[PDB]
Amino acid sequence: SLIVTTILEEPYVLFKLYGNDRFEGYCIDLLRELSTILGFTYEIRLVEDGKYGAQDDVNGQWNGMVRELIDHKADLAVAPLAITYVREKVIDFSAPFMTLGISILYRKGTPIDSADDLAKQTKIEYGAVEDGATMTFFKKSKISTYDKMWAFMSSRRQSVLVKSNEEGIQRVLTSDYAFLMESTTIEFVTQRNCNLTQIGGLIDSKGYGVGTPMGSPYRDKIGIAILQLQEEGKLHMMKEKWWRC
Amino acid sequence: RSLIVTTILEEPYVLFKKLYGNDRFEGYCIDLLRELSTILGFTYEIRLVEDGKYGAQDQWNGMVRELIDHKADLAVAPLAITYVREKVIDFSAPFMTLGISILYRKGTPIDSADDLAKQTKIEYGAVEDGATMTFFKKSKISTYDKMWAFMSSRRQSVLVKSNEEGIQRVLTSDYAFLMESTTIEFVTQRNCNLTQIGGLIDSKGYGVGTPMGSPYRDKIGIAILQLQEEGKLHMMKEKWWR
Ligand SMILES: C=C(C)[C@H]1CN[C@H](C(=O)O)[C@H]1CC(=O)O
Ligand SMILES: C=C(C)[C@H]1CN[C@H](C(=O)O)[C@H]1CC(=O)O
Ligand code: NA
Ligand code: NA
Repeated sequence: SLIVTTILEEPYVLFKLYGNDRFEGYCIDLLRELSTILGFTYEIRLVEDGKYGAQDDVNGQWNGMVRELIDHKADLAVAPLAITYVREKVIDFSAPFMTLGISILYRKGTPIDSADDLAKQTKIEYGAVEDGATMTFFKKSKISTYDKMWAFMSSRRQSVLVKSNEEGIQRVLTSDYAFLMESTTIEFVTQRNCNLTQIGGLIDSKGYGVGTPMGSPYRDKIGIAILQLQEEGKLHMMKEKWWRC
Repeated sequence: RSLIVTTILEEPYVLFKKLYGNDRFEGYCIDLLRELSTILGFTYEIRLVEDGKYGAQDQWNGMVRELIDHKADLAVAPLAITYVREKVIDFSAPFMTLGISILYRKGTPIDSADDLAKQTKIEYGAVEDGATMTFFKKSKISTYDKMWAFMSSRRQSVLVKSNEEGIQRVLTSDYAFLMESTTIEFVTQRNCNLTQIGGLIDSKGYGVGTPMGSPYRDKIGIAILQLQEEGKLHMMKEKWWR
């Protein structure tokens, strides 16, 4: 039986009881499909510290699901966990089951048109989920524009970084603020808020993948089952199902 | 030890420079190989796959077979990451994302794959035994199953040996070519009378291939992720797609 770590994020994982019946969502459907294909059984556990996976700056310790895998406290991570260089250095990822990018969530009708338009001003504050792949992207970026956006963010950190996608969306809906956010979530959000839009194109390019501890014999099997799910159009069906202004 | 890298000629991924050894070659994949070489600290010799194939099971052939038998350490090419290939070799994280789509002439009523499947006047096909054809052959999706029904009975007349043969087919007859969206994009920039019909029919990536169990898999994956996040892969694509 596999211990599966995960986290609540709509519509990937949400509360529907006891055990695995507690949950539903894209990632739950995916987990089910993989289970069927590979013939394993599993117990789902929500990550204890409510984190995704970042390395702390003072000490070199990892948190979240990543840490969970690193420590072998979980066999798999199934969540909208971005596949990043930093993370890929300490755990293994399956082939991606979803492709996305960082982008801008904002109100419609403004002249803000791209990351650059944001970066060269201070009237409109902007931000990201604290210690998520996105913020980490801006923090590690050596691209002038994004480096400057990180200077701005890090200097105004206390009031422009947030603890969740929902908090950020609320920030956009209750103040002059632009939320650097993952595009799939954006797409989900703008279906439900008619005055929210994606500003500009995709700032980068990444995938969501299943996480395994480094050197896990399940990374490959899982990657293969995911590839299969993609080829037979299952993942697209799960997308339509969970995403359907 | 210098690594042996298997690849294959395909514009603009790998082409003969207009020389000896690695100097003979240029392209997006050669640039990529150079970046990987710098990041991971290795030297290499580039070799074109003898049988000139990517990799299909009849026994495997092409670059996949080269990897399986340890005749090469890496495959760097526009090699689609697929279920069937992944069961026998290891792919790095993808350096490019794409999908099967349709290359056809402009100005027709054809707007989708289903538009092709439901008629017979316009013929259509794909590279034989490549990832695209294999996609259709194995598909349970009604439209794609029908297109495959069409194609398998006409294997000799609608299937081609290369993207190039397919493009000339599109240009010289009433024919639609099922092809990879990145190559379609490369092509529609040089023949303004050609176009993509519809959107992407599936989703896949190209990855660097390594023999199953190779310790280079992870390091290469990490380098590709690094290249992606600093914008280098995108710059390489802009460079070669214009
Ligand atoms: C839901 C948030 C906290 C997570 C989900 N994916 C990103 C991650 O893998 O860290 C984070 C969002 C982001 O940073 O844009
Ligand atoms: C150049 C062609 C023969 C290759 C390239 N990628 C696909 C592959 O990985 O097999 C093939 C094309 C295709 O199948 O549409
Ligand atoms: Na890893
Ligand atoms: Na594999």
